[PDB]
Amino acid sequence: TVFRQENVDDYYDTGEELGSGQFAVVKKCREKSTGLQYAAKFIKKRRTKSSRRGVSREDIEREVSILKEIQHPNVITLHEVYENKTDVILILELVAGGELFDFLAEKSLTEEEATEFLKQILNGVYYLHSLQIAHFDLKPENIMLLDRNVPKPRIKIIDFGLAHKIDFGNEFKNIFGTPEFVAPEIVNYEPLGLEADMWSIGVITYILLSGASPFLGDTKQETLANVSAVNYEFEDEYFSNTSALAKDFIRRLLVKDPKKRMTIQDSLQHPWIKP
Ligand SMILES: COc1cc(/C=C/c2ccc(O)cc2)cc(OC)c1
Repeated sequence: TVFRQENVDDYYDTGEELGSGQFAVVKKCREKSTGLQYAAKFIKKRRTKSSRRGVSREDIEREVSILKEIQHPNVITLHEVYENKTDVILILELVAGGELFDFLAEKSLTEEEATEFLKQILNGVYYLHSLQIAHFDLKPENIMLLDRNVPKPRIKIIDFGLAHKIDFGNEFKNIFGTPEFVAPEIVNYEPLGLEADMWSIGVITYILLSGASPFLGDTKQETLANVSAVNYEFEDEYFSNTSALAKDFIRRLLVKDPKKRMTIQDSLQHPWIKP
C-alpha cells in the first residue's frame, strides 16, 4: 500500500518534539489548511531487504492498517499518512498531556485515582480486543493524557507499532517489547494472543497502586527471568493500605498460563472494577 508522496512540509508545520524512539521520532505539527494540530510520527524505513536498521515496510503497513480501523475515545486516531524515500510519516491525533508515566512520578495513586485511569485503559483495550487487535506494547510510556491538569484526566493508548490482528486466536511472530511489561509467553517465544495484553495491564495496575515495578531486576535478563517465573510479590511497605480486592485483581492477571488469566471481559466484571 502506497501513501501520499507530496512533501509533508508543504502541508504541515512541525514544532516541539514529543518523543523519540529506536526508529521513530514524534513531533507536534499543525496542518496549514485547517490550523488543526496533530502529532507527526516519522518512522525510518529499511534501506535494504536484509538490514536491521529501520522498520520493514510490512511492519509499517501493519501498524497503519490497524490504526486505520480504530476509532474510540481511549485510542489515538490516524489522520493521514505520508512517505518519502527515508520515512513514513503518520499524522496522528495530538495527545499533549504527557505520559501516565511522567504523571506517575509526580505523586503512587489512591485506588480511586488508579481505577479512574485503569477503567479508561480497560475500555480502550476492550475495544481493541473486540476487534481481535492485540496491542502487545502496553506500558505507561504508551498511555498518555489529553489534559494533565484536571482531577480525572482522559487517557489514550498510543503507539500501535507492535499491534497485530489475532484472527486465529494466536500469532507466532516474536515481540521485542519492554521486559518489565511483557507476558511470560513473549519471554518464552510462545504463541501470543490477546492474553498478553491482560498481563501487561496487571503490571501497569501494580505500578499505579504502588509506584514499584513487580518484576524489575538489575538487568534485562533478570527481569525476563522474573517474568517467566512469575517472581513477584506485594511488598507490605508499598501495599499495606491497598485493598485485598485490588490485590486480587492483579493476582488474576499476573498468571503464567494465558488460558487461566483474566480476559478483558473478566477484568471489567471483576468486583474491584464492576460498578
Ligand atoms: C518515537 O518514540 C517515542 C514516541 C512516542 C510517541 C508520543 C506521542 C505523543 C503524542 C501523540 O499524539 C502520539 C505519540 C513517545 C515516546 O515516549 C513517550 C517515544
